[PDB]
Amino acid sequence: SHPLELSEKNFQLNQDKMNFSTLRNIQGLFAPLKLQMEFKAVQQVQRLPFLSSSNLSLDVLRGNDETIGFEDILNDPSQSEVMGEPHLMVEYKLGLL
Amino acid sequence: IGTGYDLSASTFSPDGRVFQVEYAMKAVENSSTAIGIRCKDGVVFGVEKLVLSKLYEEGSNKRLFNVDRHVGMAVAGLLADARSLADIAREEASNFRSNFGYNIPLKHLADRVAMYVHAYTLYSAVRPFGCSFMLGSYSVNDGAQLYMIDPSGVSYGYWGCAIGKARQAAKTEIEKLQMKEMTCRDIVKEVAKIIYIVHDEVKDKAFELELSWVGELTNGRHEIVPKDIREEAEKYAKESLKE
Amino acid sequence: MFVPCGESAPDLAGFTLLMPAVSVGNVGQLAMDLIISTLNMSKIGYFYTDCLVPMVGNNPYATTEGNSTELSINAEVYSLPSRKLVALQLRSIFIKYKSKPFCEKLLSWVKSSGCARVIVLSSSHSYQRNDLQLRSTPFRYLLTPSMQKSVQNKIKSLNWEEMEKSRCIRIPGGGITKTLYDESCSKEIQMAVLLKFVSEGDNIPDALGLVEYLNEWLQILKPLSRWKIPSSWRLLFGSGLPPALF
Amino acid sequence: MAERGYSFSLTTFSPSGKLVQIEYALAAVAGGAPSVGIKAANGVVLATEKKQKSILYDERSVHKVEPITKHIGLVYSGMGPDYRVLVHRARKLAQQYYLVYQEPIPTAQLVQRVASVMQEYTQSGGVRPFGVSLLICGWNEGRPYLFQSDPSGAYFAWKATAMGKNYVNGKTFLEKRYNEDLELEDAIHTAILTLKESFEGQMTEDNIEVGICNEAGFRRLTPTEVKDYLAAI
Amino acid sequence: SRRYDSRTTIFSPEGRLYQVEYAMEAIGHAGTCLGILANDGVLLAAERRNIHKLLDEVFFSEKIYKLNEDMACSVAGITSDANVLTNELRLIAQRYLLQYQEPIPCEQLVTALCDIKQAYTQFGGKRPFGVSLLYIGWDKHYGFQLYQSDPSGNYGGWKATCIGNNSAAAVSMLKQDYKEGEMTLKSALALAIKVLNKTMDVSKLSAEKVEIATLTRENGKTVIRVLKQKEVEQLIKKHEEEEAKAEREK
Amino acid sequence: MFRNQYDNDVTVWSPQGRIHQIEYAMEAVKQGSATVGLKSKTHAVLVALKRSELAAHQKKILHVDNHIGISIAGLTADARLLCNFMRQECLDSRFVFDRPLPVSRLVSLIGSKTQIPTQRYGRRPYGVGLLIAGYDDMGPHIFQTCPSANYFDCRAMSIGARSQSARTYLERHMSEFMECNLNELVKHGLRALRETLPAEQDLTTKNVSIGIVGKDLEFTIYDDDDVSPFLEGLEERP
Amino acid sequence: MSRGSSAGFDRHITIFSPEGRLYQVEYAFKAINQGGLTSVAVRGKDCAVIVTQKKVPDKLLDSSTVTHLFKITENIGCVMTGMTADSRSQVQRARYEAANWKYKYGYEIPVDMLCKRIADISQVYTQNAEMRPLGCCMILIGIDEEQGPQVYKCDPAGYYCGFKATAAGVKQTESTSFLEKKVKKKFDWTFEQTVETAITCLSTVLSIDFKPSEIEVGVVTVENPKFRILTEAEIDAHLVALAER
Amino acid sequence: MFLTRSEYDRGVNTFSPEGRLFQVEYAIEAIKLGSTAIGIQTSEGVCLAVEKRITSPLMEPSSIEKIVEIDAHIGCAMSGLIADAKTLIDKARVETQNHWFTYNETMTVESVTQAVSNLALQFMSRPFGVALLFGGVDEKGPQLFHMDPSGTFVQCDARAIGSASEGAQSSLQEVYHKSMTLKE
Amino acid sequence: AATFFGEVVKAPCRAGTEDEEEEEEGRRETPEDREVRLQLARKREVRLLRRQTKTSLEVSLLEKYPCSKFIIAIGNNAVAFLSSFVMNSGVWEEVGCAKLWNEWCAFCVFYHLKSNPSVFLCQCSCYVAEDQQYQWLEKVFGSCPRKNMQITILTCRHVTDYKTSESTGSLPSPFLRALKTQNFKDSACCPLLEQPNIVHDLPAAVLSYCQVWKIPAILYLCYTDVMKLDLITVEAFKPILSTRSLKGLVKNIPQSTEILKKLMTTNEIQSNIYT
Repeated sequence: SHPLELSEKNFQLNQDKMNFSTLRNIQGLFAPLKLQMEFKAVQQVQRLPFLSSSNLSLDVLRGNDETIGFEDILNDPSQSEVMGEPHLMVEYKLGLL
Repeated sequence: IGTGYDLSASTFSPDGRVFQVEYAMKAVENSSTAIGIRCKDGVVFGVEKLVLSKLYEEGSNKRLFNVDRHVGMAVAGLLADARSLADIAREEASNFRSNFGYNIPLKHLADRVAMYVHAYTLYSAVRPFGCSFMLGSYSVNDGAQLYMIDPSGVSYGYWGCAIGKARQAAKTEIEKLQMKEMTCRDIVKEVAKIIYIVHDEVKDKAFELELSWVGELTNGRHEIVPKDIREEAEKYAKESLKE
Repeated sequence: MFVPCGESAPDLAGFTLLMPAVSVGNVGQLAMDLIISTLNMSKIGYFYTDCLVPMVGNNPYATTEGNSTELSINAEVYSLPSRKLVALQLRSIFIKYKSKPFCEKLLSWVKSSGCARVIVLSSSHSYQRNDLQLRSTPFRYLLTPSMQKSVQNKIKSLNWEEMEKSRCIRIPGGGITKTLYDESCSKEIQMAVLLKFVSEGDNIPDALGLVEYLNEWLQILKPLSRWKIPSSWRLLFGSGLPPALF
Repeated sequence: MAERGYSFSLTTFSPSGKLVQIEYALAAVAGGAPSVGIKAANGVVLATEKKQKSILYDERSVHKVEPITKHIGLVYSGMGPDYRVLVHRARKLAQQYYLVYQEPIPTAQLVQRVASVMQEYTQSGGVRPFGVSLLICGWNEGRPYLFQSDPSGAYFAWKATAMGKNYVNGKTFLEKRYNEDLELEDAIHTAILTLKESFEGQMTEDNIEVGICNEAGFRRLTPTEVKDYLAAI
Repeated sequence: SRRYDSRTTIFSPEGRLYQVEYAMEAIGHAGTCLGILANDGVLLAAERRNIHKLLDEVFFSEKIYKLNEDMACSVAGITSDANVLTNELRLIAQRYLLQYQEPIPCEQLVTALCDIKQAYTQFGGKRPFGVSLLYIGWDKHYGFQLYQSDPSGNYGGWKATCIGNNSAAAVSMLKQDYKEGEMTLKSALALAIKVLNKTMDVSKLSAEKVEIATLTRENGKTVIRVLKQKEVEQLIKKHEEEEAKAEREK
Repeated sequence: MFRNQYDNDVTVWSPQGRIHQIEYAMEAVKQGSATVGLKSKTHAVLVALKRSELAAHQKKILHVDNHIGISIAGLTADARLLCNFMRQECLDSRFVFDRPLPVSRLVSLIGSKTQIPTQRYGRRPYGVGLLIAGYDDMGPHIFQTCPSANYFDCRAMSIGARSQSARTYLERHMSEFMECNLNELVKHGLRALRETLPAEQDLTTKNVSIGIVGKDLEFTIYDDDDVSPFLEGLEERP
Repeated sequence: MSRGSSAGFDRHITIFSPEGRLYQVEYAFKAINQGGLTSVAVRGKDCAVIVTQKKVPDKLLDSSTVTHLFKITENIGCVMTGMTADSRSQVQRARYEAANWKYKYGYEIPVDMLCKRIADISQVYTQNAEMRPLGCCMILIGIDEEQGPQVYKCDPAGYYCGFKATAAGVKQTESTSFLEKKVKKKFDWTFEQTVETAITCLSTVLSIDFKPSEIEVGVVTVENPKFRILTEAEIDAHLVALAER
Repeated sequence: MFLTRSEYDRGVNTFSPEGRLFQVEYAIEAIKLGSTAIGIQTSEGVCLAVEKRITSPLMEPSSIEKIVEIDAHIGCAMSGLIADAKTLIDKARVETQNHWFTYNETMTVESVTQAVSNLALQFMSRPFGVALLFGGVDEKGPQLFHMDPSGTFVQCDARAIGSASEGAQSSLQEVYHKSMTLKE
Repeated sequence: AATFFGEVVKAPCRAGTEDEEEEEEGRRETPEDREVRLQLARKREVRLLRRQTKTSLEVSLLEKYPCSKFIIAIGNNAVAFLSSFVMNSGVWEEVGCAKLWNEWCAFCVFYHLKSNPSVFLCQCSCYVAEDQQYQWLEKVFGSCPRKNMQITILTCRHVTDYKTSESTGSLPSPFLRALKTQNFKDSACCPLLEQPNIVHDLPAAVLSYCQVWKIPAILYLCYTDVMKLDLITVEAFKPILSTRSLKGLVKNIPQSTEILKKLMTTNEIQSNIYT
């Protein structure tokens, strides 16, 4: 489609990865480990896939609380215009699909 | 006590204690002593190492892992978990020698791995490491340094603490002693002597104690004490228990 | 029922029954062990029943090698007639729809034996506990309406707190305790249901504090080494670690 | 009965059909720092009591009355940590709304969105509700507005209300006092007096804080203004 | 039971989920919403539960949220749950109106949120969305309808029904005094006041302590129309005029 | 009795100060049958005491790569997982570096593999001990692993059921082994295996597998009547 | 958590009580007190200060390795009181977050905003069922372009606030009261005066007329907005001057 | 001197003091709750037979349960739970289809049981409540196997599993001989 | 014990007091509820019957037919020892068998020698549940305890069950211990158990019954590393034979130990969960 397609698709991946690299190299192995364990715990707390979820704990742990991007303000996913079956959506998240 | 508050690591008690880390400090105690006295000239280690079977081929059940070149370690509690943190330290120091180029400061290695232990003492699911370890290094520009890293995950340096079983016994015999204008060999005699003192032949079986060191002797890189010198230290030890 | 270890059943009239009322992490049973070993309560026989899960052993309290010989039973019972005490002993877990039978058997037995001011040592939970109760002493009593006026007044001169009646009493933990007190009130037999709010695991501090609670009131010692333990109180986290570890 | 199993978990209903962790997060609210919202003719006042009344406190640091956009702010009783992260979010959503609709977020709209955060945090398991309630006021469409979002995420428009401590006493006094036509010159005094009902000490620019909406928009009253209102009452 | 009553994943010996039955009890303790499907339209009469003197209304309706042009719903149960559920009802309808350019036929929309609420039982760690909603509807298939949904997802269709407080009581009053086929919206609005007034004991249905919304059809357009204070004042004073006339008759 | 609370997780400590579910995994070695493992200067032998004749063929001794294999005493799901892991380690060592993998190193890889579970919730200790016998440049190897993440170097060992009998034999003749042939070292291993057996039972080329690597020799699992020739020479339980 | 929440009101952090309390944050405040030291900060005209009594019980433990004074950047210090591991971890987190702020913008984190960040990280620990508070009390100092000295403290429970004197740890509340009356009668304290107040507050409430190696004085000045702690000689000279006058 | 209610038998992860995972052995009792399946590998092939335990003359006996085909040469006989059988039949069948779509060879019986013990041994959050019995005549020649709750496989000459696992394996012990024909 | 992230979960009990509270309920003493646990009561009983009368037996075996010894065995290896040593010789005609179900279980058959109806035997290879153990003592013993009957209880235990200062692995793979009654005036033969050490279940039930009615009884407890048919376990039940308790019942040890060879080679289809 476009170069930016994938640069934006994996934007967050290929940033927090770089954060963990920096912390490994300066602070130590512990510093990524600690941040990772917090993030995964607070993104085991959201709604089922099929309802649009407000993950205040994960956002403020990243420092996104006080920062907007195009991610937020384009292609509004909270008024998603294409949703599936509740049960089948949840199965996909579980990895039964 | 806290018998409602010792079932995960994410709980406090009525008087703000976590009991997982305090029972990981019961864990280090279960294992026989490992001592080691920072000298004027680098560091020495001894360890009350309790040979389990004669079947086991000498080299087995090691207590003195050599994290890096400049540094080596002296461990107690679980051997599984001691090797786990030996490998953390090894990796930390290796990538420090990749990034900054030069031997990791002992202080920095020590802090790093202590904060890694702490990462496992926070999050309920995972338990603390069931052991303490004692890094020790010499450099010509740095000097003697000893750092001791708890099951809870703190990092203070010492001039001759112990970890494990009869390790307050060891401490009191190391502060019945000076280690300030003493060299490797002077201290390695005293270190064999203190392992001998603190060891109990009534409670424990055959002990094949292990003596390591670092210093100008070794060329600021952790070695194991030559048989000759170790055996003369263990003779001095036997004779100081005879006297 | 009660069956003696000799020919005849001792007369337990003018006495108090003391109990372990099998409770949260055996707090009431370890408490009763201290008392039997400390006062030297001596076996009148067995409260042998189909209600506890059967077990044997050796005498818990085996100071000598002649006492080492003697055999443990699920439902034992002891006496110090010097102090007119009897000390029932439960070494066991309970059988389902057999706990209320047991309560009935015991209150009938103690009423017919003559022992007047019954006592229980039990426990309720330190969790599922009100903020007030979490903030207060863990130790409660619960004396029956029947229980003597003089000794009710003594309990209020010790300035104790009584088991919260979330209503209609509840004893959240203490499995046979709740029903035994309900039935004791129906009997109009006297009982004093002493307990602690406890967490489970190591329940020796609980036991020691609960026999000190008993001793504050009944003064079975001098109200103040204090408590002898059984000789069976050993290896109380099981056997030793294997050599490979630590 | 005790029924304590039901009163630990926030995902359970009770035998009779109660959600009890909600009620205990509203108990955290109901042991809060007295606030009073009085939506008056010429704007709203959010006159509140400060949880500090101390010789040692930096006046410029902490604010009970925070703006979200120009024209909106809010005040809270219950939890400070919780409040602060909820208003970081509030500000985000106001600016997202102004990048999508280019309209300063209506007080009602913002209230919905911050109460939809509250909705999620009672819904899911392995979290707690927020132990804080929010008097989100502000001025739109030539009109004053006041709301009251909850731990649960239920929100309701108000002419006059109170939360925190002696807060039912607050609303009693304020039912006796508040007039529909009461304008904001007189509502700040009324809110100061509703605090006097639910106060413990001597009341000063230090020991309370006030912050008001208007035609103009939302602000906090300067220590000077607050003590001048206390001097005028 | 004392077990099988926790996770909403855990069946009983009988085959009962007591969690979901306690979500039904949470409807039990909510605003009486009385719907009566009629000939001319389909009305949504109510108890306007929250009517404090300091409490303000800056909204169009209280419990009655409209879905698209052609549908509206009511709310009895957990209020926060209901807020997100009623936003979701609008969004469901609009996705069908984006793909097929038709205002969602009524059964589809009800069923869609029932699948959501059936997931919120199926998957343990979620809470059974503790709301029932009474959906006044028109569609091209089935003229006018009244519906219900439950926390479980169990949903139905009705000639008259209720949700909330004195709900079974109200349905009994409807089963007495409803006449399927004869029931114009006029006589349904009369029955609605009657049954509310008979099931709950609120002075003489104080007009600010009731609300109706009438989904009718005018010049082939669906007209979801809240009854004014004035207009439920007219319905209740006329109900009371008939009560007094009948008191003179007896 | 108090250990109750703290024995039912692998990621909880006790007041006593020991994880009991790791000690219970170290009891689950014993639920599997008696493997012997003993080496010389030329060869590293294993033997396995195979607990119907038609059903349950029971493959106790397993071959990992040319230079290396194991014998199994305990949980067999875990035995499989661990062996398969080692096969991959050695595959990759001979794919990238184009050499064998040190036995010490490969047993250390298994060590850390088996520590993750014990210090993790939703996990349990691999409930099996191995006798990990390879040959390197170094010379022959035996390496006991335990169900606990800790492990040993050995010149002789037995693990499994009533296996103290074997351990005792292997101490009595420990010295012989160092300077034995292939087949001498094997008969020694089999006499340890036979010390474990009741006196009414015997080896009878039936409950004998033999897993020998050495100098040119690759790890070869003699079973059925490929063990007959080794048991030809062995004589006189007395 | 993976293991889950804990039946009982004070047994998990995501269970509210009948009264509406979270009790494991109150036990994280008991973990401040478990620390076993007191810290006192004192703000002034020119300086913000952070002093703490010293302990190193083991002769062998090298006294150079053992401090509660750390820095986060050049310009901004803290002193800690509470559990060693957790306090080192919160110091390390403040460094990551100060660097994150500076990387994002290109000017360094304010004292108050770093305290706010650490308090929001604490808020997340206390709302989530896996993580627990770091039982440590960070007392940031540093000079701000506009606002000058900034004495701010952040909590395990995760409440941040500004102050003109702080006290935390063991004698926390006793020293808070000492400082109330000092600050009531404040003399726009300069470097000397702020350090005096802080040292002697700890030397009153603990009652330990200190040696230089029985306190640790961290301090920053408008003069030198680099946070910089005293030498044995300097902290001795302070105590000597407090003994002389 | 007191009786405790300690449970290691609710959790498949939890070890007894002796070192037993009880839930796996409780799933062995679930194999024993299922229907008897007798396979006999020979020199001239391998057979699988298995009882249908048809109860009513309303249920259709014409329909085929309890036995499946996976490729040309290999199928297996399921016994314990048909719901759990299904997901391991699918593994075998797709991974030997993939073998024929990779190498243009049909996968050996030992390798199909390897593939099946990769989909098993992965607790599905419970010890698989089925035993399969993989009877194929591959490249190498005839082969019977047996799968169990624990997830692993083991090679067989004559195996009976299910209802009368040991009732009918003792008959096989007397009846089967090495030089069996497939007819036998 | 959490099926989702952060499920409010409680600890396992030592006392089962919540289970005693469930007793209290009886499912709120509901008619269907109490009916179906009485269906579980008639599921989970004992039913003494012999298959010579092919009927059921009512009151007793030991007060019904004469009892002089009564030789109990509680476990595979215990009943294998009575199969091996006692009953290599004699008729031991069946008079009784407790017909029971519990979740875990397996035969509970009773005998008595033809020569000496006097001398009696039980082989309990099954498990009898905690509720069914007193029902079992209300079958074979019935009522009228004699105190004229040497109740030679044998039991197979796990090495791990034994409390000791050394580890459960450090214990010798086999041993056996005793626990014998006030009356019982013959040798323990093995050492008696330690103070911390206790028993429970049917063997305990028998010895405890015996003690309260002062009857000669002894509880041999074969603390072996196996719980399955093993030559070493049954030759660690050996010592019993060379005491009074089992002296006139054992015969011909050559015959016995060749029969034990048979017992071992009976074999299992042993599951593939260890190798």
